[PDB]
Amino acid sequence: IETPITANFREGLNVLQYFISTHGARKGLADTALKTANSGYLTRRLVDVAQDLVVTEDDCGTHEGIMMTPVIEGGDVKEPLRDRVLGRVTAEDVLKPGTADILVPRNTLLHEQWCDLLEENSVDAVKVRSVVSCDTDFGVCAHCYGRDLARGHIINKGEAIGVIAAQSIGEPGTQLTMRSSIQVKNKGSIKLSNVKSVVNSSGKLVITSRNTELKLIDEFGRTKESYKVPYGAVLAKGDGEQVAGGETVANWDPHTMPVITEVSGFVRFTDMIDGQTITRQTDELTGL
Amino acid sequence: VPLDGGRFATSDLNDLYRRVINRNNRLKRLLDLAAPDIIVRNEKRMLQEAVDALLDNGRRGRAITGSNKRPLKSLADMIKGKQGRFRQNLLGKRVDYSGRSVITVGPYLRLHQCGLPKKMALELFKPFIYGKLELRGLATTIKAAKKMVEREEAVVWDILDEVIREHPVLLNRAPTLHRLGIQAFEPVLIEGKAIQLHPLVCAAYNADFDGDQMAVHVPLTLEAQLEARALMMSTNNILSPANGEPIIVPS
Amino acid sequence: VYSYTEKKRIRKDFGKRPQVLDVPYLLSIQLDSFQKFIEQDPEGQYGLEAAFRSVFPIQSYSGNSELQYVSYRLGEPVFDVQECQIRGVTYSAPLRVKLRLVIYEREAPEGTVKDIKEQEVYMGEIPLMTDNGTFVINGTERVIVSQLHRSPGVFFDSDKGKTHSSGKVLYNARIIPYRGSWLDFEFDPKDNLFVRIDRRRKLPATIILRALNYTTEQILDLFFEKVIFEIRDNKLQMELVPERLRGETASFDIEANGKVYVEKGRRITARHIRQLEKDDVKLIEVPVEYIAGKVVAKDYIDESTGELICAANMELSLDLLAKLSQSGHKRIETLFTNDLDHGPYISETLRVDPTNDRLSALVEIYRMMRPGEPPTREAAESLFENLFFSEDRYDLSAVGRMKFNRSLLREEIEGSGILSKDDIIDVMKKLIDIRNGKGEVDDIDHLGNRRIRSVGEMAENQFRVGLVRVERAVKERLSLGDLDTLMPQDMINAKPISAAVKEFFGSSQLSQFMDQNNPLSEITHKRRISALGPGGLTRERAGFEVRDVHPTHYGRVCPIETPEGPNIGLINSLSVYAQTNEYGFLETPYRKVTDGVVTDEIHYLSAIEEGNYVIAQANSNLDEEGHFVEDLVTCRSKGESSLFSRDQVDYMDVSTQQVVSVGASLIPFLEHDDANRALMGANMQRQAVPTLRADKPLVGTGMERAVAVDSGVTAVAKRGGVVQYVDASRIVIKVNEDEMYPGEAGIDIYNLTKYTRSNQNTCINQMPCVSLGEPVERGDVLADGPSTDLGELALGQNMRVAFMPWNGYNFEDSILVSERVVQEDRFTTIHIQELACVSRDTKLGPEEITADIPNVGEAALSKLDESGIVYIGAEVTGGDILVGKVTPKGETQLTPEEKLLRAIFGEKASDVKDSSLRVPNGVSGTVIDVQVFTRDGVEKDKRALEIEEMQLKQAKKDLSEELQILEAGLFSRIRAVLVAGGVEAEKLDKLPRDRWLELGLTDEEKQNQLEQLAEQYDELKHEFEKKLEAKRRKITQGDDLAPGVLKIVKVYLAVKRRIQPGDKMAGRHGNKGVISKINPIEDMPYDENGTPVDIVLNPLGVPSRMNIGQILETHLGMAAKGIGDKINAMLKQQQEVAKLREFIQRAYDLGADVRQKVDLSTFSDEEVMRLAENLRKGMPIATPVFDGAKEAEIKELLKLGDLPTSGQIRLYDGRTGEQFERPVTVGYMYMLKLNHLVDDKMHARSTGSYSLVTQQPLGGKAQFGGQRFGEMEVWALEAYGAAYTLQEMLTVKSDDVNGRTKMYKNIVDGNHQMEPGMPESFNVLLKEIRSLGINIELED
Amino acid sequence: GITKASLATESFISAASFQETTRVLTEAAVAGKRDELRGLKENVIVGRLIPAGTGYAYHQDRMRRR
DNA sequence: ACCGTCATGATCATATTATTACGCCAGACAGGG
DNA sequence: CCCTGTCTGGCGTCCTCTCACCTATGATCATGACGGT
RNA sequence: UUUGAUUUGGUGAGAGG
Ligand SMILES: [Zn+2]
Repeated sequence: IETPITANFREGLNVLQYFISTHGARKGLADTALKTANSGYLTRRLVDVAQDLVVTEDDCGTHEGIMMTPVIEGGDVKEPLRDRVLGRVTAEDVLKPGTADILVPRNTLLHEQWCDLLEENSVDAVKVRSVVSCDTDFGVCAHCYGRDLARGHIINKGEAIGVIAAQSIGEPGTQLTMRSSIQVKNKGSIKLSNVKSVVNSSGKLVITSRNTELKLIDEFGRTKESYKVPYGAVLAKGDGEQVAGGETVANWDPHTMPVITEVSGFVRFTDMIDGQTITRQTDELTGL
Repeated sequence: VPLDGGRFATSDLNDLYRRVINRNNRLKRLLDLAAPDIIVRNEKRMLQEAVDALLDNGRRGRAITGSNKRPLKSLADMIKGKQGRFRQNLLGKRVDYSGRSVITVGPYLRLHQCGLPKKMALELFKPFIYGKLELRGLATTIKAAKKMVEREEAVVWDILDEVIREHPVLLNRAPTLHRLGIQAFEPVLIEGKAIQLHPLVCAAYNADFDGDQMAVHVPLTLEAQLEARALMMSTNNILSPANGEPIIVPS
Repeated sequence: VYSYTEKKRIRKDFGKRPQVLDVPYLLSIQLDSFQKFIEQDPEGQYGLEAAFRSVFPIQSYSGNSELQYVSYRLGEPVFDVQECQIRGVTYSAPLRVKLRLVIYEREAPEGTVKDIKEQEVYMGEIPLMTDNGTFVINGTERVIVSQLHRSPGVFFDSDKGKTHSSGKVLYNARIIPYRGSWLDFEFDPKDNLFVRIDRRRKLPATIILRALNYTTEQILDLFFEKVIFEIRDNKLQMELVPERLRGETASFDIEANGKVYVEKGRRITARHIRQLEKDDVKLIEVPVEYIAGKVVAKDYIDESTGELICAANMELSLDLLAKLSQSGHKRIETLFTNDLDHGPYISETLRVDPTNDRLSALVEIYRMMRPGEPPTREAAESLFENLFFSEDRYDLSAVGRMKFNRSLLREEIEGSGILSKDDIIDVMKKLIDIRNGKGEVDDIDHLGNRRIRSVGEMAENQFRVGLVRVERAVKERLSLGDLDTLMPQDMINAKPISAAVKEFFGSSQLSQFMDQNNPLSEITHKRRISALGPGGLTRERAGFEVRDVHPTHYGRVCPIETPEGPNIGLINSLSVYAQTNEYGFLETPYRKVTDGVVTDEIHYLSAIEEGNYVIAQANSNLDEEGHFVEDLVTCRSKGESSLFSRDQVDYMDVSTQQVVSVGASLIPFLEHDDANRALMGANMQRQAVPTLRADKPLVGTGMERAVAVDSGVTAVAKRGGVVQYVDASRIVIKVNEDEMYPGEAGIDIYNLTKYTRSNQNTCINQMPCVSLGEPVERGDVLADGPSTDLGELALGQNMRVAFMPWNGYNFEDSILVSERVVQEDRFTTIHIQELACVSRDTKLGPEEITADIPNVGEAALSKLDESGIVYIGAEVTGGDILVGKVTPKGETQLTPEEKLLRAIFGEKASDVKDSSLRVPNGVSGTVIDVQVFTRDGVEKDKRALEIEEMQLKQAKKDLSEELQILEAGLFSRIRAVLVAGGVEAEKLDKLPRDRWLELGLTDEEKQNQLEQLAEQYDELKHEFEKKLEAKRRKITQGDDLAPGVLKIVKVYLAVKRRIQPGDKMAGRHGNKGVISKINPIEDMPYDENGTPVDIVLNPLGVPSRMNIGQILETHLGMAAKGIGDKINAMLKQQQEVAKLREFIQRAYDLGADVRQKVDLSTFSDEEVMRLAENLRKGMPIATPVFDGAKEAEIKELLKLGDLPTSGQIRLYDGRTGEQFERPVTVGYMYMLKLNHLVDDKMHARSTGSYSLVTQQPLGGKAQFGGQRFGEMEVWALEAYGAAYTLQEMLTVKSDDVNGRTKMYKNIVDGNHQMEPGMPESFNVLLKEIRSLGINIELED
Repeated sequence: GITKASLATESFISAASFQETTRVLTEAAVAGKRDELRGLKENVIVGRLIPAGTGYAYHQDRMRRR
């Protein structure tokens, strides 16, 4: 509503302002009193899909597990690696970021002391054991689950993890709601992934691949920023380069899909006939 | 069973079975009498629809009804639904040795103990008090003990403080969402009629004190007392199982 | 000037806006609707006359008989309200109807009937309404609640977005009749037009246009324009109006008059349209490709062959043009089917149609209604004339015809109740216009489309359904009997009518049990706009938008008073000034702001008349004439608030209290509370309980007197005058002579209602509040009710509160209360429980109520009399015997000698077992009232004869005192008349007083008046004789009762529940709380005067739960008590009235331009002392809702008392005796006790009874039951490793019967051990699955 | 998806305590299905020790002694 | 005052029709390019 | 024959507390009150 | 060849958390 409620509660609200306030608050009470049914039915579906899964071994005997990286949406690094790899047992032994060192062994639980020795060495990402990669028939082994979470140690042989997991996902169901180009922020080094590129005539490295990931790696080794750069964008920078904080490093036009080339030469109209294939629309306000 | 009065409040299945038997008797009599084809086709069709209405009512076209327009409840409707046997009597049951009252604060408590009223304590612990009274030798038969606690003499409160002492109880707030909503305490007896609940523990139950109610349950057997002390005690739940964050945070 | 009870305690009033329309009578919806229902109403409608003239005359199955209608009449009820609530009857009135039977002859139904008969007939019993606005159905006072439903008429909704998953919106046009078959026109993604009738199968829409006897040529004449092609010598020229060409790209070069107008490849501009219409171009030239797809309108036939050239609604090709060109046709009529302007929806619809004439359309409609049966032309005509076009089965109301004409832009709002052809064609025209892009759709939640039914209209509809069942019965009987020998009471029977109206008032979804524990709760349950019930939506299905406040609830439906939980916004409460329109919509007052001046005339606007005009906000500043003092003023135009100029306004609101309801206008400082906390405050103010001595609100809104007087708990004076006799039972008013009838001499007697049971087990008392010899005015309180005081409304009590954290005992929301509160007996509420005991009739004989009872001794029977019933006054405990009743013996041991009765003793030797029916415990009390009802024929025992003699004696004394008191008033009238005209000063009292008529006086008005008083006196004599005989008949007779019951004993226990840790108290802003510790007096924080504070709240609930109004209420309450303490100081020192007059005048002026303006110079030195006697416990202050007391006025009133300006006193501690740092806030808050007590929720069970079908414990508290260890608790014990706890929690403690008896033996012997077994309810699951064709087992 | 996955289980009491019981009981009946219990809700239905918590030693013992 | 006639209450099988106004979301089915 | 609207079924939160309200009938032996002799 | 105290069902409406 274009006219706000300029009066607080210490000054008096008049009539219209309180009525607009009642719009805004009746919507919230209706949302909670109807949201609670979906939250409870979500907890029911979750504890009946889980329902069976019991910690029933001590090691499945595998070497597979998901690759825990810190998550980065495009702003500053949102959830650090110490939040994701706290108390989860590594899959293979993490190499120290210098060269080929056995920093941690390959079946160690990562409690707070190990995670601090991970944060000192600025470890990139940890290949850690996940429950979906567990090889145990009819249950989850004790290492592929992780830390007990309300006990400091590993999960005991027996403790029902499906039900506590289903409750822990569905329990915050009440608090949840129901109803141009790239500008860098920090100052570091450039790295490109999924890139197949070419240098244009002016010098800005344009990209012949749609799915290119533009990472900003710091001077230490960890990945601090990530972005998605489209097919055919004007990169102000290049691979492995050092930039300044706030300098624009990418540019494109999303309303005009570029059909840029790899080589040079002359242009011919192959199967382009005016009258059937293409049409003649001379511009009104420009003339070109 | 009859309700309070002189008539029998009959179940719906008796209507269903009585109709199937009425129709089956009619069909046997018509096959005795050699009625023509269309009569016994309607008779067997009414029996088919009667059996199909008995088993799963309303899966066929519009369900039959006795009183008044509401359809009557069949066997499959004794199984299925929110109020069948699974979701209403086998997964969740009503429970003896249990109680319920309004909560209040009582901040003098240590966080392994909760306040529990004397009237609820003498009602929930009637068999332990009976066993204690029969051990001392104050009475003889069970009747005498039930008269003693029906009168509430001066000697059963010492018996009650000697059955409480190291015996945990399960406090439970009514919308239990995660496992920290059932926690086991040790009772401390309360002159009053309200459960005194230690304040830090409230942030686990999502329990404010604006009119809330909680249920108490008594672990009867010995393995259940040990599970209440060793797994479900309130000192043992100081970290939320969803993460690593402490749940006994000062509110 | 002020009324005499307004000179008792005149409430201080802040407030700035001078009112112009006072609060109306708050119960006008119920009373006005039911007065509209039952009243002798001529000119047909509304009322019962509408039903009796729409279902009658019943004419027979061609037997030439007819049962027509004359009139109706309701006799008096046999039972008044008090006897009806005591005994348990309906409060009904018999409905006598005068019906007439006429019987026509042969060969002339337009001929003379041979015989008529007109007579009185009995049908049904409709329950009357009491003066409070409530019904008494079976001794329990019930309220029928107004329903909010959809307005009958057309409704053009748009199924937006969701269908077909391609964004193409649909448009449907639901015609909503008031009674009959629905009708939904709609579209489909192929842009065809589909009708449907009552959500049945779907047909193309034009099949009903053929059913109204339209040929296809006429249909295309209606729904399209025409395009004319003239074959004139060159390329089949065209008549062209260029308005159709607005933006169309032509296929050639349009030239005319030898001039190129339009080029090929371009579109026709608007200026080219101007050129062609300025030069008046008519005939243009088309190519052969232009009429390649033009759709012909009507049929062309060739004159030579007699065949069809081209059918109607067909595109034209080359060969069709070649055929019609050589047949002699020069004019070609086609249609204009554009992309944006006019789609060919009718044309595609007629191309999907298989039907061709009227008969096939009627056959297809008869086949979609009743599937699979042979149609016949007579049956199809009869069905389609009885769907929409008959007075019987289809009826829009006047509301329906108004909406149907208004939403189609008609002029006359009057029409027939049935549809016609023009109506359906206008629906299809408006639907096609909405699809074309002009015009708008209609929203649902807009209150111009939500009608309000009430008690009268719903009772009329249920009575009409009863009448159509009885017209089925009368049509059955009338032409299947011998005539003339019967009368019209042998035909019509009263069973379906009484069954229908008794089922509606008895158990409906809207005839609900009155929440009666408070005058506020009565007067806000009667004003309720429920959306649920029959014809409306349901809670567990819908929805989102209907639970939201629309912009047109402003001043009709309250935005902040609604129950939170599963139905928010469906159980809306109607606002204060909101009336109901003539049709049923909502309307609200406004003030007609003529061009400069706010004129003080009120003017009621509906919900759609409000939108067109522009309404000024309620609190806009104006300078003594009406001229708006600003030049930008905040207004709202069309559902949207904005800022408008000074003199473009058309209406102003009346008073600033009109957005809210009466539940949430007793909240002081409402504009400072966030809306959630105001909602919770209004709902808990409804949930209060009446205390023992209700005090007053120190900080009210002035709305208390409307809620108290305009409800029915106080004893309002009817005619003013002088009080003659006050008593705790009765009050006698002597009526003043300038208010008094000439005859029926008249002094009124108010019989108050002493201690009796309410519905919520409170104690509805009435206390007399007037002195003796005191004048009272017409319209004035005499007896305060429950939670009233001097005619005000005192729900809870006002106590000294401090906001400080005090050692944790008020942690989340808790409240900490001194023992000074419980010592003063000030929350000690009084509850009354009714305990019934019936004497049924079983086998081996009837029961015994006598006190010769087995298995009991002296200690039980000392509290009973010699006939079983407990005394009146015996203070009992929990588990004594109230009524002794013996029969329980069952069949412990089958009688050896079959039925050996006459052998040992008289009847039997106590069967085999005996146990006098002894009751439970948990509650104390004092037996205040015992009722004994006896089914007639049964021997009355000695106590039933004692109650009969008692009530005979009471009614005898009461009617004799009626005669004596009215005779005393009559003799006082005779003395008042004989002051002049033959006065005898000494001779008047020498003779006996009954002869004051034959004294010396001529034929004047005085001897005429003495003759009229002799007529009145002899009428009172014979009336007293016949009424005492009838009252002896009513006491002496039996009562009709249940099948097979001897006598019913009802006993009223009267518990007095005080306060304890665990009760729920709350203020009036949402500050809830369980009281957590009842401290001693010494521990309370006191101040540097000495007084302890009573209640210590918690400050931390204020910044999060944003209810900042309670702190302003606290400061203004402290100001009020400061003025009260200064009055108490100036009066305790025995000071003369001059200083009291000075100080009271200074405390009543004190403000800005306000409304009160009192002066004590016209109170005359005796009322000022009594006004100060009423002000010494504090000075009441009114603070209206949105025009309240600002901060500076509270500061100036805290400066009048010698209190600190900031409101905060420094407070010492009680324990340490040393000062709290940073001085704390004290004041008075008006706090309410709620009836969620703690000795009604607390429950405990070791081992009780067990259910029958599944061997699990019972549920509830009255049934001694156990708490449900539900499913999520089972999940929470699976989530730990607790395995034995869950095994005994669902096998031993709950279900397995041998397991739990082994458990009970093992617990009383000290061996904690369980033998598990199986749940018996799992065996019930096996029997229910096995009772199907399924074979479930248990292997191994 | 979770409701299609909990109704497609090799234990028909687990898939019958949850949503529609008609479909699951006819599928299990005409298949002749058998419920080797082996989970939490089968043992909450049938009234014995949970095979997760303290009862995991009891179910180790019973699974060893077959 | 006894005998006969009208009236009125027990027990007992007989077996189903004249409203509409949720919102997705899978899952199965006749239609047609 | 592979997309496709269209129709039919199947979900929709736990725990607790208070109150009221509960099918019609169509046919007959035998008891029960009323009037004549 | 003689020992026993035992059982209060659906439907719909409303409130608390
Ligand atoms: Zn594993």
